[PDB]
Amino acid sequence: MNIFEMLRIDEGLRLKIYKDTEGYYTIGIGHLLTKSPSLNAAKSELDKAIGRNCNGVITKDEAEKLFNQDVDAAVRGILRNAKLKPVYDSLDAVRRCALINMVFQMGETGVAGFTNSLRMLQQKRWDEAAVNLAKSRWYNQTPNRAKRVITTFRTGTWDAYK
Ligand SMILES: [Cl-]
Ligand SMILES: [Cl-]
Repeated sequence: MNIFEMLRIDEGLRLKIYKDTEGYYTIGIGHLLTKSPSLNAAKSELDKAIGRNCNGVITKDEAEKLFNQDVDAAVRGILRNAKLKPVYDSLDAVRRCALINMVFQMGETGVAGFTNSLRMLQQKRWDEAAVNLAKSRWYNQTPNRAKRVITTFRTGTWDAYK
């Protein structure tokens, strides 16, 4: 398993504009288009992102391209972030994937807000961090996905995804 297959399981793939769990306009493999209510604002962002008139629909290839950009940007963002970088550097390969997953879903800023959990992961207190991560809106809002990420941090294996 790798970051790509993990995220593909969590986000799914959709070739037409859709609303995410928060009601925002999205397309492909979890690529947020806009927090705006307007479907037109979404269609505009989409065409800007793809470089063609899409009319709310893209191809598999286009979806995978946005996905590659997004994963790269998530990684680069962690590496540039003063709060995230030290955590990432301290972790093993599997756990690294779990932090990238959180970042892709909630943004660098959002994850950087999990101060206590971050400190516990850095210290390698697996069980404690798992319990702390579950005390969040994130967990209450998307519990199945959260549980999968959480187990990954707890165990350092891919069992939740197998
Ligand atoms: Cl809570
Ligand atoms: Cl969920």
